[PDB]
Formats: sequence, structure tokens, C-alpha cells
Amino acid sequence: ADVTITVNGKVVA
Amino acid sequence: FACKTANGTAIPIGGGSANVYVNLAPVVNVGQNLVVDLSTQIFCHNDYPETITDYVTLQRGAAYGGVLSSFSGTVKYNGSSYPFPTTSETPRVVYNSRTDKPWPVALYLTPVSSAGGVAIKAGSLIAVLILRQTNNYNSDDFQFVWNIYANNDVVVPTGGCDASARDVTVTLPDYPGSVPIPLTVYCAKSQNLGYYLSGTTADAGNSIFTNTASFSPAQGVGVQLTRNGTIIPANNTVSLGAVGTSAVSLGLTANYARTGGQVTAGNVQSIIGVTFVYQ
Ligand SMILES: [Ca+2]
Repeated sequence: ADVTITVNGKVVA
Repeated sequence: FACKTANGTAIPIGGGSANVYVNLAPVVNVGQNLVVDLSTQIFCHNDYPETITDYVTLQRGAAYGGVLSSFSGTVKYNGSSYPFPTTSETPRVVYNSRTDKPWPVALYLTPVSSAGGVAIKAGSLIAVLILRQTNNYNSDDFQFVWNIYANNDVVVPTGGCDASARDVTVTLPDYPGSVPIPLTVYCAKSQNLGYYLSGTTADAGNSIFTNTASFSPAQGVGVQLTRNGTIIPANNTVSLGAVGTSAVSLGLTANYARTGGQVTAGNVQSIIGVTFVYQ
């Protein structure tokens, strides 16, 4: 890939 | 104590602000120095040199627009060099004549690594320089604010089509939520660009990228990229079209998407590739 996208998320309780 | 620009605009006794319009080198590359010499446009003079001596300084200098995001710099004042944007008040220059003399200020700006294409666009605010005037007479402490604008486009040489960054990481709000993704592209010569996404998906529509996290991973959810209100499946060409020296956004947005189960707490991570298609 020309660009790599890292997508950080989080689910709380 | 008064000041005046080369293009008419002046600032009277007591301080005040003024917009300066400077011509810039339309092409500047890495290692080369873009020089904004303001000793040819900003002039000042002492109104009562027979009784009062004026003291003038470059109090603070801030970078804006393309200078702030594509240029590292120093500032020349009365022969001495200082960090730009400034972090301390400079020594003073004495003004003791009614004859309008140059304000000894110059900007030395070198392009950074990420610079390329139209780094400084026309009519855009490139700097703000605060002159500070005092005297040995009164307790006058006046500020002459100078808003430095670029008259023209400044292009950082680039070869072919290059993207904003190679590693773009974006953080999502706690489930659920969405985030814009800061990703741009610029081409030296205007070319028709497209692009597609790559990665591992969990759905039949091949759009919901799997949560790659192996620390405390949250199940049930994944990441889905959207553009112009429309979900972009993996391996699906999105044509940006005519792309030139101006940055053209890919318009991506990171979203949460449901797998087909029930969402549990924990980390979420997806590594999505962007590959450009030419012609
Ligand atoms: Ca490329």
C-alpha cells in the first residue's frame, strides 16, 4: 500500500 | 513613532495592526532558503527626535498557514538570528530620526520533509510579527502588529504524485462513534488518481475490516471506512480524478461496524491499506 491506515478504537462497559 | 508599509498602509502613534502583502519565491526546495525580507516593506520613524529616543523590538513572531505546517525557520533582526517562531523578545533597535527607516526583519524558511506541492497558497496568512515600541521619555509601550500575507503560491518541488503521509493513525471515540481521517494527495503534474482499500474483512460485503487487536480485543465490532456518506468496501476503486499541486482529500472516515454478534468491551484495531491507481 502507498498509505497504511491504523484505526484505534475501544469499547467500554 | 509611526510606521508605514511600502504599499500605503500605515500605523499611527499608539500602535495598531496592519496587513502586509509580500512577494515570495514561487519555487523553493529542501535545503534552500525562502527569504521574506521585511526591511523593504515595513518602515518606521521617530516623531520627536529632538526630545525623545525610540526603542523598537521584534517582540513576538508567530507562523501561520503553510509556514507553520511545511517550513522550519529562523528570523534575522538587526544582524542577529533567532528561532522562528520566536520564543523571546529580541534586543532593541534605536530610532532617532524623522526619516522613515527599515524595520530590520527577515524570515528564513526552509521546507520540511513532508513539504511538497503548494506549500504556501496565495493570499494566505504566512506570519504575524509584533513590533514593540518604547522610549526614554514616557512609559509608552505600543504594539505594532504586522500580518504577513503571501501574494502568490509557493511550490515545493515534487516528483510525481505523493500522499500526505505514509503512516496515518486515527483514534476513535468509545463505541459507537466516527472520526475523519486526515489523508491528502498532491501531484507535480495534474493526473487522474483513484485508490482502493486493502485488508482483512469479516463480512460478505467485504467492507468491515476485522479487529486485528491481540491485547484485550473487543469482539463483535470492526472498522468500516466511509466517504461522501457511502461505505467503501475493500478492493473498490474510488476515483479522485484530476489531482494537481493542490492537496486533494481522500475523504475517508473511520467508523465502527457490527460483525453479526454482540459487542464486548476491549481494544479495537484495524490496519487498512491505501493503494493508488493511476490513469
Ligand atoms: Ca505512490
